[PDB]
Amino acid sequence: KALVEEIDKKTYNPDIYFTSLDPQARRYTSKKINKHSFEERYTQQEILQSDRRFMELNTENFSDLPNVPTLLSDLTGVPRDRIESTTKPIYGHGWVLKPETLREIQLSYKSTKLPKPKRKNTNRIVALKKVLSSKRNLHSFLDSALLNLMDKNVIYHNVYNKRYFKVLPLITTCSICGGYDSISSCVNCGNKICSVSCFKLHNETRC
Amino acid sequence: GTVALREIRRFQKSTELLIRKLPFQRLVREIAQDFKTDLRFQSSAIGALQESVEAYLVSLFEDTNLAAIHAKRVTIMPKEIQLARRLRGE
Amino acid sequence: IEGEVVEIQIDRSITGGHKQGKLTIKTTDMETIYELGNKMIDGLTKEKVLAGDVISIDKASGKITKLGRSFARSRDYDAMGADTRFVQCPEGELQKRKTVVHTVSLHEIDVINSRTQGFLALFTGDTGEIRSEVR
Amino acid sequence: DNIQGITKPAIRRLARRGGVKRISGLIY
Amino acid sequence: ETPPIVIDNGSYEIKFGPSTNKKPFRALNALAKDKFGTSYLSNHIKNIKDISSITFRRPHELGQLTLWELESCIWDYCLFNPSEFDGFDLKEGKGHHLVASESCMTLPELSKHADQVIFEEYEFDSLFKSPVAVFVPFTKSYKGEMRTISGKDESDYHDFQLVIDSGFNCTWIIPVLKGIPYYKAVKKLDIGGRFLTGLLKETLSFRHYNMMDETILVNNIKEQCLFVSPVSYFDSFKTKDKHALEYVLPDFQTSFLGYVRNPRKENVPLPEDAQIITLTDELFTIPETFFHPEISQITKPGIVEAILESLSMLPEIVRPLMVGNIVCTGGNFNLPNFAQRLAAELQRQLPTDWTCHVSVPEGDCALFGWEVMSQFAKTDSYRKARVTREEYYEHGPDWCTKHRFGYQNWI
Ligand SMILES: Nc1ncnc2c1ncn2[C@@H]1O[C@H](COP(=O)(O)OP(=O)(O)O)[C@@H](O)[C@H]1O
Ligand code: BEF
Ligand SMILES: [Mg+2]
Ligand SMILES: [Zn+2]
Ligand SMILES: [Zn+2]
Repeated sequence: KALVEEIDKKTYNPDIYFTSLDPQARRYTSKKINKHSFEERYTQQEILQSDRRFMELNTENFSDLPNVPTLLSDLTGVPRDRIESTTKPIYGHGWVLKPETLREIQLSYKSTKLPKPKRKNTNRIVALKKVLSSKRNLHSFLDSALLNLMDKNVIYHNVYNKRYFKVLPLITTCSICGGYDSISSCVNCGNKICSVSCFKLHNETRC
Repeated sequence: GTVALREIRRFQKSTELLIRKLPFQRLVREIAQDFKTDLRFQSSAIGALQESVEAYLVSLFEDTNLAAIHAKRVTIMPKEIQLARRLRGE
Repeated sequence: IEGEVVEIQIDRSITGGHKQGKLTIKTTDMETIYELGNKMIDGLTKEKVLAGDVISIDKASGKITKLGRSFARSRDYDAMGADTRFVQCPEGELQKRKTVVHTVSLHEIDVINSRTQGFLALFTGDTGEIRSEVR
Repeated sequence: DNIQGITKPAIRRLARRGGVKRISGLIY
Repeated sequence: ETPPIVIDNGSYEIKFGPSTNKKPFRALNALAKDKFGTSYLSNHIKNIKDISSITFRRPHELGQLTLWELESCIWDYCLFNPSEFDGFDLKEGKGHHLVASESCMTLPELSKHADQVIFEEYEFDSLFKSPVAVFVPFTKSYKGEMRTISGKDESDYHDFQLVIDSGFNCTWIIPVLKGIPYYKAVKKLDIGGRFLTGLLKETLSFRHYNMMDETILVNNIKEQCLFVSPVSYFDSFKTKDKHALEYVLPDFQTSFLGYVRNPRKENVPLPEDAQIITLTDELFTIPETFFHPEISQITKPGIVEAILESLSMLPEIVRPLMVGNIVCTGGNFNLPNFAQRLAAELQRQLPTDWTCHVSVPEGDCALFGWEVMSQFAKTDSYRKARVTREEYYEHGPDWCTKHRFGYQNWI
């Protein structure tokens, strides 16, 4: 530093250096200015948002977009009320039981056929008929007591990780393109941007 | 994909003048009768007026929106509108 | 990296982060936010720099070159009593790739590699019969 | 007596033209 | 009928065939109906003339299958159409046994449903269902092609094993010891074929015109034009400018399926009217999501973390054994450079003392697993491990799904 500098003894924080063009002349924290598991770095809201984006990537059609609350409730047992309230997202729908396909499949295998009857009338036969006209939802499987709670425990927590959520470092590249050098965070949206064209494309809709 | 449509047909987003032609025409004839009864409105030159009025309005909403974000609030109260009227000069 | 800097924010030492510092850079077409990584803040605090001017910083070298004072508004820098090397105005983007060419005589290389600080001998003239192995 | 001809959705899309989706109850 | 019928039921496509054959019979497992209502069976989807706007439904969901109606009808279709599937012919299959492959994380109630539907309607005589994992150890029974790649360098069934499957639905990693797989160190990765296709849709939408209704094009593009980053994300990005592929829209008036071209090769100089989508970055960025899920901003750990933790659950004495013999299974593994990339990654993560080797079956692993199961049917240990009709009748459907093939029993 240049030797001999004048100070006024007020403030004078050697580790705090704030300089601007003085359009507001206000610190971002003057008076609280406002108004390694990944479950820790990303809060519950953030991990739930990642989860619902994951489930919305699961679907391959329009019809399963309203099926996302049902699928997520089947996954983690959350009522659809909070799914519709806090997630903040971005006859073919009701399973494959359409009778039209049921009678159309006859022309599929009509080239050769030789069916014969070999069946009885028992409780097992009744259950087979019930399964044939299945029309059941995963919600019905989970709400009912047809599956043991220990089975739920060993099907839900036999997959998740709990202590090590990351072993490789993150690249942290821009969202739009993959400019790997001179990456930087945006002024407002707080998402990494690399190129001028990337910033122009991001500032309109994503930011 | 579900984004590229919103990229290739959203390269041109314009928005248009909206105030309905027939209700506006009825209104202007109504306020023109008392000024001069049996005033025959020419069906031309009314689109230019109906663009100028909307232009002045959207100027008023942009000014009141600037005033609103100046008040850290998104809704519009009468106060913003009246002060926009006064500070513009009428 | 070149452009007009508009604001530096610097924090203290905290358990979550050793130093929470951010830099804002304005070009002729772009404004962007950079985050400092606990060392270069010593770079900008070694000499008293301040915002509202065009500076050049190298990613790998880490040197900060203050070229003077930006243009922004003419009045804000029209009463500084000359100085700032006839101010400046931002030209292009934030970061680019350029080529630096350095011209050096061979004798300068032998003097540089002869001693710990031979560039001083380039002016004092006390090289003193540099050995042949160096040559 | 046709000043009320300008409908409320007309005002709502007029506000939508100028930005900000916040609309009061007497801005119309 | 000594040789059974082997059915590898896949969520995307099922592989049905007699034990005699060396290659499976491939039949789709889905249902796509045109918007005008003329539905088409799974095998007949490929013969349709329009793929722009279809309504889809696949009986097998992420976990397993619930409604057996469509699966039963499709099983009869592949079991009662000798004309469409040549060579195969059957009347009832009374004396015919069954060899099936179903996941180890099946629902016990759904397992009971499957057992009852396979036995008490079609009138089988003997069954054996087990995950595709346990049969791969039987690769030592029969000679075959098996490319073993070293990570470090630049009875008959094998007791020591650790196998990964990656199909359309999801990914499963299993440790197998003493021929009895471990059911606690098993780890499931949700990234399957569905999720890769979804990522493909999103990234093309980030680059080129949308096709989200048209998912068959997404599946074809994923199977055709992708390749895994051979070394790293950044160095593969350095090849984005020099290396690029170009796909052409399939014009229903002209061609039901499109094609991919390389500008270097002049073997296809024919110009075309339709629009051409250039893929220069998404060829290699897409496969990277297994090692970097956070590219798509998910909280998912990753493949390497999953295998490391699964090894961590295993006992320390058996931990080094599994990595010394790893077999790659699944239709996702056919992507080029994937096996070498994952081998390099996990060998880098694993310490110096133990060297891990990955065995790749040449080509797709689906037919490899099918021929492995056919060999298992050939293998005589199946005779000692089989069950009969009287065992099913003397007990209830619950005993067969809770005692022999039950998963909590082997825990
Ligand atoms: N050569 C290939 N390149 C890329 N992807 C492939 C290739 N072959 C198959 N696939 C993908 O693998 C998936 C097949 O998975 P599959 O084995 O049917 O799973 P499951 O047995 O659970 O149904 C398909 O979605 C397909 O996109
Ligand atoms: F049923 Be698979 F191969 F996932
Ligand atoms: Mg399968
Ligand atoms: Zn970008
Ligand atoms: Zn932004």
